[PDB]
Parts: sequence; structure tokens; C-alpha cells
Amino acid sequence: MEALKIALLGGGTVGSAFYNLVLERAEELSAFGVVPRFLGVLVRDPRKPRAIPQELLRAEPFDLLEADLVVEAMGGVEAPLRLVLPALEAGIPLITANKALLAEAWESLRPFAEEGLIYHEASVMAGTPALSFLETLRGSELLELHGILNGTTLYILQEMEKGRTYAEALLEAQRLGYAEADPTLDVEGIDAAHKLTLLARLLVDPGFPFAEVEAQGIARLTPEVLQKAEARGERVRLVASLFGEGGRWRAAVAPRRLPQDHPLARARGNALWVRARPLGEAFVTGPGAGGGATASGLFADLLRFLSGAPGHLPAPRARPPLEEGSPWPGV
Amino acid sequence: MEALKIALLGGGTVGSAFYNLVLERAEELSAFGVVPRFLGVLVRDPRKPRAIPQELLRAEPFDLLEADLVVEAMGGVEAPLRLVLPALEAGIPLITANKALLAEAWESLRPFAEEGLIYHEASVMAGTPALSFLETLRGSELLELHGILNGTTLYILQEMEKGRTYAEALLEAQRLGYAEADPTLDVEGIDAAHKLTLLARLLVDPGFPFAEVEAQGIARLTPEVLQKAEARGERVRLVASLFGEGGRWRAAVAPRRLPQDHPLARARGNALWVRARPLGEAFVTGPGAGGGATASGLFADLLRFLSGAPGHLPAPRARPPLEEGSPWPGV
Amino acid sequence: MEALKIALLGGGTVGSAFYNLVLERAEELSAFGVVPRFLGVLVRDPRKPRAIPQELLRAEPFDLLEADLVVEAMGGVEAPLRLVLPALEAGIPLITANKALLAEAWESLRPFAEEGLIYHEASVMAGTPALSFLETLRGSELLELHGILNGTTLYILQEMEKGRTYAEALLEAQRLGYAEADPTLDVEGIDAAHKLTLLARLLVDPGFPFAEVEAQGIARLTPEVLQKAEARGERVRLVASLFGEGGRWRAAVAPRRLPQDHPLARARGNALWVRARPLGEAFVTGPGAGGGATASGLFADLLRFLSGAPGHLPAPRARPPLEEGSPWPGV
Amino acid sequence: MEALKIALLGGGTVGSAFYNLVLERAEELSAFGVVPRFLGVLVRDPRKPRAIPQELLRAEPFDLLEADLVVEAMGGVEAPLRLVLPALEAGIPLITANKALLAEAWESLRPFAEEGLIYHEASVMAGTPALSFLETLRGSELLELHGILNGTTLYILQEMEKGRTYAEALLEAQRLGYAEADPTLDVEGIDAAHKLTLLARLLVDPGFPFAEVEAQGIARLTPEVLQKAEARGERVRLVASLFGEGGRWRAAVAPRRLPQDHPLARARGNALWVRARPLGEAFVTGPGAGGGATASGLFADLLRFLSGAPGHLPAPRARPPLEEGSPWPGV
Ligand SMILES: NC(=O)C1=CN([C@@H]2O[C@H](COP(=O)(O)OP(=O)(O)OC[C@H]3O[C@@H](n4cnc5c(N)ncnc54)[C@H](OP(=O)(O)O)[C@@H]3O)[C@@H](O)[C@H]2O)C=CC1
Ligand SMILES: NC(=O)C1=CN([C@@H]2O[C@H](COP(=O)(O)OP(=O)(O)OC[C@H]3O[C@@H](n4cnc5c(N)ncnc54)[C@H](OP(=O)(O)O)[C@@H]3O)[C@@H](O)[C@H]2O)C=CC1
Ligand SMILES: NC(=O)C1=CN([C@@H]2O[C@H](COP(=O)(O)OP(=O)(O)OC[C@H]3O[C@@H](n4cnc5c(N)ncnc54)[C@H](OP(=O)(O)O)[C@@H]3O)[C@@H](O)[C@H]2O)C=CC1
Ligand SMILES: NC(=O)C1=CN([C@@H]2O[C@H](COP(=O)(O)OP(=O)(O)OC[C@H]3O[C@@H](n4cnc5c(N)ncnc54)[C@H](OP(=O)(O)O)[C@@H]3O)[C@@H](O)[C@H]2O)C=CC1
Ligand SMILES: N[C@@H](CCO)C(=O)O
Ligand SMILES: N[C@@H](CCO)C(=O)O
Ligand SMILES: N[C@@H](CCO)C(=O)O
Ligand SMILES: N[C@@H](CCO)C(=O)O
Ligand code: NA
Ligand code: NA
Ligand code: NA
Ligand code: NA
Repeated sequence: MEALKIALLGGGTVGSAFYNLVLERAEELSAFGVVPRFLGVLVRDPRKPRAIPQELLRAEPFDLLEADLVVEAMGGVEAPLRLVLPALEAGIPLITANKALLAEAWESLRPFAEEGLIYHEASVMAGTPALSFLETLRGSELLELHGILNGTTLYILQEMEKGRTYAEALLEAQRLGYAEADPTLDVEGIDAAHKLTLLARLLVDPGFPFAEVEAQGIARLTPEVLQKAEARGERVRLVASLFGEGGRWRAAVAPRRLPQDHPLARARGNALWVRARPLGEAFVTGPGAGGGATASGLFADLLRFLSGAPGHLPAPRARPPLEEGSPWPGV
Repeated sequence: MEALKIALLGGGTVGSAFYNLVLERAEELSAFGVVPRFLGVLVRDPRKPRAIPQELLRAEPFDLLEADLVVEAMGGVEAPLRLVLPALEAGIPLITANKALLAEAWESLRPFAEEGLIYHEASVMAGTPALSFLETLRGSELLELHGILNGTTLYILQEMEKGRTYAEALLEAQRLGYAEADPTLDVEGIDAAHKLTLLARLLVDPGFPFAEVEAQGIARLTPEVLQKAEARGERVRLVASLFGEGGRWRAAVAPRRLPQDHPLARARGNALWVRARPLGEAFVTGPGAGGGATASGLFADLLRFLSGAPGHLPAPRARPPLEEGSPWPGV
Repeated sequence: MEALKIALLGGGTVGSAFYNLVLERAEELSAFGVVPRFLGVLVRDPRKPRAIPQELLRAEPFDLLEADLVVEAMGGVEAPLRLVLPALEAGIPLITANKALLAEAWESLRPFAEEGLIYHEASVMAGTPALSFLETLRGSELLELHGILNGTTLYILQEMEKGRTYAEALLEAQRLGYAEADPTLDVEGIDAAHKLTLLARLLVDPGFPFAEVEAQGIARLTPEVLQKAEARGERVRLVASLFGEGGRWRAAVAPRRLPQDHPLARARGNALWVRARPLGEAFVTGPGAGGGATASGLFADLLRFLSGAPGHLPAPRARPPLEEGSPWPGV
Repeated sequence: MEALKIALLGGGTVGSAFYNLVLERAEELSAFGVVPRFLGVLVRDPRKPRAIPQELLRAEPFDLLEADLVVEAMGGVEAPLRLVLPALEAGIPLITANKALLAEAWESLRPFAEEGLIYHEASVMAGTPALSFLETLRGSELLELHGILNGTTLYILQEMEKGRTYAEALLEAQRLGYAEADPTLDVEGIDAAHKLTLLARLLVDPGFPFAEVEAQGIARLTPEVLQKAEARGERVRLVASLFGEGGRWRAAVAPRRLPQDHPLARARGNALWVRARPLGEAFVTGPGAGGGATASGLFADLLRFLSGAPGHLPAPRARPPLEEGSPWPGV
């Protein structure tokens, strides 16, 4: 039996849910041979209302180098980056839900990802299997990937189909805790693009640049546009696509007209749909946002780590696209 | 005594400071023969402790068309846009501190800015005179403009100069209420770019596009880089520049090496430095972030309105630069 | 027109309600010739959730000597005492709701009360008239005073009569914000005894010591005891009494059996009942606790101050009791 | 593996720390063949952010009779009393940190303390050994006992020694979670008196009355008085004393002048100093307040229980003192 010393970065909706999940499931952890011991939780207001004991809160950065694991769910890029890099350099693993960090600081983080030190299941579709799903998909070669990777805009478009307005729906989405701190990252496709980039690096090209993703959000959409779609037997969704074009991988995020009976149009939550050779057509769906959904993901990764498995590795080498089949109907 | 009927969008750091400033200054408003009456205040969560009366809180959008003024401080782009457009179409002015909205939705908002319906002093350097400063500078032809327009990143480089880390500094700026909800906007230079764009449009080209601003943040800077700069007699700052290159106006944001005696280097708050012909060299500095600082700007604009003056107008035409220029050296 | 510079000590349930009441009614204040300007609000957590703008919060003591008025609703004794004494010494008035302070630090505070610098209507029965009521009663000489001066125990006894348990009722009372920080002061009669002492000093003896009050709370009471009372046509209440005994004023707090139709048994809230010569029998009733009720009181006192009236003066000299008539049925 | 069924009364600083400590230490409990199961957690406000699961929160009293243990950390006297008595009558132990309850309701609780049903290590000096320390000291006959038993007022005098004010110091102690809800209990010596009483009953007289303790606080002390003490080679501390006078045990709390080299003067945490025959001179010091410190005590007692040991017993008889004594000089 040994102590698992955990440094937690961020004590918000995700951080808190993870804290409490780890202690609630400490009996599970003991079957893995460990007892969880939080060293501290980095936050901004150590004295306010929060679902973590006050004395564990740290309003200032603390030394991470005696941790066994760093868990991060701070949001942003450069600040978490500078906090996690010394831990990574010392060979301490990172479990993160922070898709922006990974997408936008890959030059610094890729070498540690390659050594199996970064676990990030929660960074795409929360604790819905996404990275694991593509790890198994690597048995086959991708032909096309399409996902609904942002819960806030899904929620908004579902509410707008029901005639509610953009602004009403966004407000609710923020209350449910789905939105990023700034909702612009959700509604302009950027959060989807961060996620798509991580999927591409796992499956098809370990150097895939976030900047190459062409992203457009849901700003031209209205309840009227959606009702007109429905009348054509279609649904409009924000879709994140990965596909070959003239010999290269291309990544896009955009609203798309889908047949109403397509798995992506129907799915209950976030969804990733793939066609691959030789497996065929596979998809996964579940909640893509929220405290508890994300904590599930982070805790999945902690069990992954504890069982002796490495983190999520980039593709070992860029793979050749098989199909030039750039699909699509935009809106 | 007539009602001045205000719809307030947002009840956060800025909206609350504003609401309370209005109440405290109600005497001053009686000097124009009005009494301020808030029709409602749009917020996400009517449950939080808030220095605004429960009964005025709205969790859902409310009709704006009986207002004499819409004051907006909700954040984002598309949602505030869709909420203010109907009021603007009806000839109701908007008072806003929302630089992202103005910068990113100018195709929709420009026509109403041109009619005098948009007041936005608080959108750049908060209640420190910036737009008014430039309105006066229109008496001359611009040669070059350089500003320190992001309060959060000034604060960070000032704190880093004294040896503090990035992460600490950032954390403290968030606590002071200076950071955008997404701090990445501050630290990658995007918020400065938003502000830069609005200065360009006011002064030299009413269609200047936000996408034309070239912007790079402070992510390569450490307490070491800045302390080496001090020993060369320099200060490093993030500077927003508008200057002539090849007969076109160029707009850039980047860390620059300043002589340490330069007004921009010696500024403790945000700062705007202009050279124009025939005035010469003029400079303004003051706080560029914070609830009260921002509320001052919004209230300055409410007084501007009530006095009979129109909003902030874009430049009446585009014109090329008079002289070829250049910013300071990068880092 | 002039500025009324206010230092507020405490930003809790009372402090916040008062802050917001002062700004909401600033138009009333302008008819008195003033505009309210808070210098700062002393609290413990300046960053947490609260119904006062964050920037006005002060987590540490601040200089009060440029205030025109100090308002205190911090709770406790020695800490507020040490904060207000320099202001009192400088001739700056105090408006307080803090009955413990006044009862237990009267040696230090009496000389300032005598000079008319202390306004404390809110310290007994909140903004229900109590001190003003006894100021008018001074036309007559007291024969007996009985009050129901603690809202928490009233609420508990009313709930217990309805069969709810002590512990259920207390919990609700704490949620409604009626209880002191420690409920022991409520349930053992001490808070009632603090209040009774202040009443005695106004009306009958300016040196009346808090230590001479004989106080016993509601700890022997149960729903059964109360139901047995009801069956006898009685109600049990915690009653605060002032009456002459062998030539001296005596003060007690204790549960008493009252006829069910007595004003004290019926009253809607806190109640003060007096028999006096020659006026006869007078009473007053209303809410004795709560944020808004207390803020009413403090704001009444601010208007009192602004109109040129002095604070609540102690009796100029101990008055001779007329009746030896020690009344009573205990329980 | 059997359920250890715990009813927790209180979910605040202490109850939360305890709840989370139990979860984190669940492995350790499997070594006694139990798994901890909380039947419910009594709280005032189920809405606050709290590191305890929503579904276990109870806003109203719940049946305790299926519990193996009641752990209480709700504060006050009468309400916890009425809630724990039925459990105690049913032979369910109580683990408590509530010194006021024990001190003030001993007529009801003594019989159950005598049967081994009450564990209260955390009631004096938190999880620092105090009751266990005295249980060992029963091997000798007490000559005299002197302790620094109030964490808040030590903290205040330590901070005042360094020039800080009372009010500042107090504010900081409240923030650290050291102060009773009513800080007056701390600063007028009453909390030390509560603790003193429990030490007397454990050691020398199982009926010692709380009302017999003579108690005076720190209200006459300033940074000036303490700095003058330093120059005489002395430290002033609030000291709780039990000593023989005229053949009876006397218990007092008061500021005392200590030689600066005395163990009591050099203690950074709370401290208990005893002279007994034939042991000699023994001393214990450690943290006497705080959530985690207190939770350690409660959990120590839960382990004591689970090992088969009974609670803390009162002294098996009263006995007179062996020697006439005397505390240090007052201030
Ligand atoms: N919400 C969701 O549905 C999901 C979010 N994510 C990701 O998880 C991460 C966190 O999201 P979420 O929990 O919702 O965000 P929250 O704002 O709820 O949490 C952020 C936490 O980080 C602390 N913090 C943030 N910045 C700093 C800083 N500069 N210095 C010190 N402490 C800081 C905050 O302190 P404080 O509380 O004091 O302000 C807070 O405790 C983000 O990367 C987001 O993209 C992933 C999946 C789902
Ligand atoms: N802070 C500063 O220094 C400055 C900020 N600004 C700008 O002013 C604006 C507001 O900033 P600040 O007050 O700091 O932001 P805050 O997040 O503190 O306030 C945002 C406010 O808007 C409400 N809100 C947020 N999103 C929505 C939505 N989609 N629908 C309805 N209500 C919403 C919130 O409700 P709730 O409180 O329930 O969460 C909150 O009251 C921003 O554009 C910012 O860039 C400008 C100058 C200075
Ligand atoms: N509740 C009621 O019904 C009534 C109460 N009163 C009296 O009014 C007073 C306040 O009561 P209430 O508002 O309910 O109490 P609250 O705890 O709600 O408010 C106390 C306020 O004082 C601040 N504070 C307290 N102690 C300190 C300290 N040592 N240093 C710095 N700041 C401090 C608190 O800060 P923070 O919020 O950060 O903790 C808080 O803002 C008390 O005297 C009470 O007896 C009178 C009539 C009615
Ligand atoms: N803090 C310390 O250093 C120490 C404290 N103690 C003692 O431990 C006990 C608890 O202290 P602490 O946790 O600091 O106090 P807190 O006020 O922080 O916690 C009190 C808890 O009990 C709940 N509560 C309070 N009153 C009632 C009531 N009448 N009915 C039901 N629930 C109630 C509250 O609910 P909610 O959270 O909804 O408000 C809260 O969860 C006290 O007896 C204190 O003297 C002992 C040693 C150290
Ligand atoms: N804002 C994100 C959170 C999940 O990563 C979303 O809506 O999907
Ligand atoms: N985050 C912004 C707000 C002020 O516009 C800044 O730092 O300047
Ligand atoms: N606890 C007090 C507040 C009013 O002063 C009461 O219950 O009356
Ligand atoms: N307020 C108490 C709590 C610890 O029992 C103290 O300061 O000691
Ligand atoms: Na996932
Ligand atoms: Na400005
Ligand atoms: Na009153
Ligand atoms: Na102890």
C-alpha cells in the first residue's frame, strides 16, 4: 500500500468535482494499492464558498516536485504550462482536461506526451471515451472523422430548434456549467478546434498544428434557419471534421446540414463518428461537458496510470490519407 | 423630473460597479432633470450575492424597447450583439465597455456608430480618456500611435520586473478583476488588438479590420528577460502600434524594447502616446481596468449622452498615412 | 449639497442591507442636502460572494478619522470598540446596531453617548421603534416594562407551539438570519439582556450594569410545556422585565406564563409593553431581527443625524422607582 | 467487512474536515474490518458549496438510532444536547469537539461520560494530546496545572507582540478558522474556562462546575503592554490554572506574566504544563484550533473506539488538593 501524492491545479467546477470523486472512491484506489493524499489545490480565492476544505486551498503556486501526479483543470494556456513543465521535466505525469493547453502549447508538451507522461482523456468529450476510442481505432486507418465536440453549442442548437433564442440558450448553458469562462471559444468553434486537433495528433499526425484547423462557429444560425432545416428532413450541427485532401490531412469546424437520422444528428450529447479501413463505421456518444462528466474522465486516467499504463501517446508518425473524399454540405 | 430609463446587460464586476455608481450619483443626474430608473438587469445567475436589487434581476432576456439607454457589460460578442441590435434599430443608444463586440461585430454595428448611437469610452483604457483623447487629436494628422492598452499584461510585466512569476502575477490580476474571463485574450495580445482596432477606426479608417492587426503576446517573457532589459537601460512592454508602412496603415501588438525614460516605459497605468502634425507629441495615462475605473467611463458616456452629445463616431473616411514609420525593436 | 463620507464596519447580513439601502434611497438623502459616499466596508473575506461591490471591501482596518459618520454592525465587543473609539474621540458619530458592544463596553462608551454621538435605534428591535418609543415615554415615569426582545427565541417558541422541535426551529431561525453568530446568546437570554440593559439606561438609570440583569433562557421549554400552557389559556414567552424592587431598578429575563390575550402573547414580532405614570399602558410591536429590518433602523438613525438631532442619550440621572410591584409567574 | 455507520452533526470547518479525513483514511479503517458509511450530515444550509455529497446533507434532524457513532461538531449547547441525548440513551457513543456543550450541559451528559460513551479529545487543544496526556498524568497526584488553551487569543497576543493590532489579529484568526462563531468566547476567556473545566473534571473532581471557574480575558492588553513585558524579560499570556487554595481546587483564567524562558511562554501552539507527584514536571504543546487539527482529534477518538477502548471518563471521585499553590502574577 502506498501514498499517491496529488497536486491539483484548479478548484472550480472540474477541480472540485475531481477532489470529491477521488475521496469518495478512495476504496477503489486501495484495490490498486494506493491511498490518495492531496498536497494542495491551486485556486484564486482561498477563503470563498467551495466544495473543497479551505485548508487545502492554495492561493499561490506551490512546489510540485514531490507529487506523484499533477492533475490540471485551471483553463488557459501559458499559466498552467509554466506550472506543469517542471513536474514533467522531473518525470512526474500530468492528468489534464485542458484542451487549449494541449492544442496551443504542443511544441513544449509533445516530447512529454511521447514519453507517456500526459493523460488527457478528459480534454475531449469529458469522461466519454474519445481518446481511448481512437486508440482502439488505430487498428484501422481513418477514412473520415466527424464529431460534435462542444457541448455548449450542441445545447444551444438543440434549444434553438425548440424555438428558444441564442441568447436564452447560452445563458442556460452557462448556468449548467457547460461554457468556457469566455463563451466565445464555444460559439466560434475554437473549443471544437482545440479538441479536433488533439484527435488528429493521436490518430493521424503527431505534429498536427492547431493553426491549420479552419474553424467557423454558429453565429449565422437562428431558430428560423434550424426550422427550415427540419422541414428539409435535416438537422444543423456544429461538426468537427478530419479528412484527406490532396495527400494531406485537413481539419475543419463548421455548421453542417446532416440527415436527421444520421447518428450525429440524433446522438444523445457529444459524439464522434468514424469510417475506417477495414473496421467500417463506428461511433461513440455521451456527455461532453460538466463537472461530474469531466471528473469521470480524469479519474479514468488516474486508474489508467495506477494500473501501469502510460498516457495518451501521439501517433508515432504521420499516417498517409487513403481517401481524397473531402465530404460536405455547409450552411 | 423625468425618468431616464436604463436597461443594464450584465451585473458583474463592471455592471455592479456601474449600477451602484448611478445610484450614488443620482443627485448629479437631477441637474439634467432626470432620475435614473433601471428597467431590469440581465444576469446569468439571479442567486449570487449581488449589490443590485433581486427584483430588478432578469435571468432571461427582456424587452429593451422602452429604454432610453442600453448599457452593456455582459462580455462576448454574438449574444450582446443580438440583444442590442433591436434597440439600436429603434434608435436607442448603446453605452458599452465591450471591446471584443465592437472589434468583432463591426459589420453589424458600424452603421449605428456612424449615426452617433454608440458610446464606448470605457472600451479602451476604461474611464481613462482615450477615445475623447483621440477625438481631440483629430485636429492633427496622425504620424504614429503607440499604447499600452492591456491592464492585465502591464500588471504582469510590472510584477515580473520585481522578480514575481507569471503565474503569481496572473493570479493576482484575476483577483483584482483586471483579466478577461478568458485570460488568454490578455496575455496573447488579443484584447490589445481589439482596442487597437477601435483606435484605428476612430482616427484613420472607419473600416479598419480587426483581422489586419498582427498580434503577439507576452508568452516569451520571464523575470530574467525583463531584468536583462533593465540593465541595458530598457523596459519591455506589450505595445499596440499604428504606423505607416508602404503607404498603408499597419497595426501591430508585440513586446517592444523601450528606452526606460520613455513616457510609455514610465507609465504606471495604461498609456496612449501619439505624434501628430502639427500638434506634436501628446500622451495620456491612467487605469485601464477594474470595476470602478470602467464604471467611470460608462457614466462619463451617460453624462455625454444626457448633455446632448452623440456617441463616438468612426473616422469620416479612410486616408493613407502621411509618413512611413516603425515601432520599437521587438524582444 | 455636501458629501456624507460613511465608514461601514461589517458587511454581513446587516452591513450589506444597509449599504444597498443607503444607495437605493440616495434621492431621499439629497433632500437632506447630502450625497452618500462610502469610504470602505470592513469585512473578513474581501474576495467571496457579497452584496457590496468588491472594490469597496477592506479586509484590514482603515483610518476612520476623515469620515463624517461611522456605521457599525460587526458584532462582538472589544474589536469594534477599539475601531470606533478614535472616531468618537475625534467627535465623529457612531450609528450601531451592536447591542453587545453597548451593553458590555459602557464604561468606555457612556461619555460619548452623553454627548449625543451614539445612535443605536437598531440595537433594540431592529428598525422597530424602541429607543424612540422610550424617548417619548420619558414624559411619564415607568411603573413596569416587559418586552419580547429576541426574535430567534420568539420564532422558536412560536414554532414549538405548533409542535416543531427546538432543534428544527433553531435551524430555520439561523437560515432566516435571525440568530446571533453563536445562538447561545439568543437561547440563554443574553441577547435579550443586552437589549434590556440599553432600555434601562435610556429610561431609568444611565449607569445600569449589564451584569445586574438576571437572565435565563428557554432551555427547559419543550412543545409539551407549551401545549400544556395553551390548555391553561396561556402562552409562554421569553420576557425581558424592568421593575422597582426595594427602592432599586431590577432587570430580568426569563420565560413567563402570559394570558393568551395579552398584547405580549399575541403580538406580531418583537414587542415592548409599558405601564407608566400618568400616560397609562402603551406598547409597540414589529420585526426585531433581519437584514432589511435592521438596515431600516440604521437608516432612521442616519436621517435623525442628518436633520440635526443628536444620538440616543442616557437618562440624565437615575430616576426613583414608584412601585415596588415586582410582578410575576415564571415556568 | 461491516459498515461503521456514522451520523455527523455539523458540516462546517470541522465537520467537513472530518468527513473528508474519514474518506481519505478509509483504507486504514479496513484494518478493523469496517467501511465507513455516513447515514447523514446535519447542516443549516444545504445550498452552500461543501466538500460533502449533496445527497447526504440533512437540513432537518434525522433519526440517529441506527448509527454506530454520532460525531458532533455543530456548535452551541442546547440543540446538540437534545439531538445527542436519545443516541446516548440508546448506548450509541458520541465523539465531540464541543467544549461548550460538555462544560455547560454536564448534568445531563455526566452519566453517559461515566459509562464510557463520550469521546472528546478534540474538545481541548484539538487533536493535540490533552485528555490522553492527563489520563497518563493520573499516575501521579496533581500539584498544579497551567495551560494556554485558547488558540485564537494566543494567536492574537503573538501577533500583537510583533506590533499588529488586536483588530487585525482577530480578523486574521477568524479567517484561519480558529475563532468561536462568537469571538467574545475566545477573547474574554470563556472558551479557556470551558476547556479548564473539562480538565478539572477528568483529573480531580468529576462534578467540577463551570460556574466556579473565575475567568478574565485579554481586553486590557495592547501591543504596548506586551512590548513593556518583553523588556522586563516576560511574556504575557492568557493562562488557564488549576491549583490548591485553602484545601479546595481553584480554577482561574487570566493574563499572567510568565518568565520568557518558561515552556508556556515559549510555546508556539497551545500548551498544557503540569506538576504532579511523583512524576515531576511534564508539558505538551501543539495546535489547538483549525479544521484539520480538530478532525485529527475526532478521528483519533474514532480509532480509540474501534480498537475497543471506552471514552474519556470523569475522575472517579473528587479529592482535595495535596498542596496549596498559586498562579503567576496578573497584568
Ligand atoms: N466546465 C466544463 O464542462 C469542462 C471544462 N473543462 C476544462 O477544465 C478546465 C477548468 O474548467 P472549469 O473547472 O469549468 O473552470 P472554473 O473557472 O470552474 O475553474 C478554474 C479553477 O482554476 C483556478 N484558477 C484559474 N486560473 C488561475 C490562476 N491564474 N492562478 C491560480 N488559480 C487559478 C480557479 O480559482 P477560483 O475558483 O478561485 O477562481 C478555479 O478554482 C478548463 O481547461 C476547461 O477548458 C474540461 C471539460 C469540461
Ligand atoms: N473587468 C474589467 O476590468 C473590465 C471589463 N470590461 C469589459 O466589461 C464587460 C464585463 O466585464 P466584467 O463585469 O469584468 O465581467 P463579469 O463576468 O464580472 O460580469 C459579466 C456579467 O454579465 C452576466 N453575464 C455574463 N454572460 C452572460 C450571458 N451570456 N447572458 C446574460 N448575462 C451574462 C453575468 O451574470 P452573473 O454575475 O450571474 O455571472 C455577470 O453579471 C466585458 O466585456 C469586459 O471585457 C471593460 C473594461 C474593464
Ligand atoms: N442578524 C440580525 O438579525 C441582526 C443583527 N444585529 C447585529 O448587527 C451586527 C452584525 O450582525 P450580522 O450582520 O447578522 O453579522 P454577519 O456575520 O452577517 O456580519 C458580520 C460582518 O462583519 C465582518 N466582520 C466581523 N468580524 C470582523 C473582524 N474581526 N475583522 C474584520 N471584519 C469583521 C464580517 O466579515 P465577513 O462577512 O467577511 O465574515 C461581516 O461582513 C451584530 O452586532 C448583531 O448583533 C442587529 C439587529 C439584527
Ligand atoms: N474551528 C475550530 O478551530 C474548532 C472548533 N471546534 C468546535 O467544533 C464545533 C464546530 O466548529 P466549526 O466547524 O468551526 O463551526 P462551523 O460553523 O464552521 O460549522 C458549524 C456547522 O454546523 C452546522 N450548524 C451550525 N448550527 C447548526 C444548527 N443549529 N443546526 C444544524 N446544523 C448547524 C453548519 O451548517 P452550515 O455549514 O449550513 O452553516 C455548519 O456546517 C464547535 O463546537 C467549535 O467550538 C473545536 C475545535 C477547533
Ligand atoms: N465548453 C466546453 C467544455 C467541455 O470540454 C464544451 O462546451 O464542450
Ligand atoms: N482585461 C482587460 C480589461 C480592461 O479593458 C485589461 O487587462 O485591459
Ligand atoms: N439574534 C437577535 C438579532 C436582533 O438584534 C435576535 O434574535 O433578536
Ligand atoms: N476558538 C477555539 C477553537 C479550538 O477549540 C480556540 O481558539 O481555541
Ligand atoms: Na473523453
Ligand atoms: Na477610456
Ligand atoms: Na429599534
Ligand atoms: Na486534544
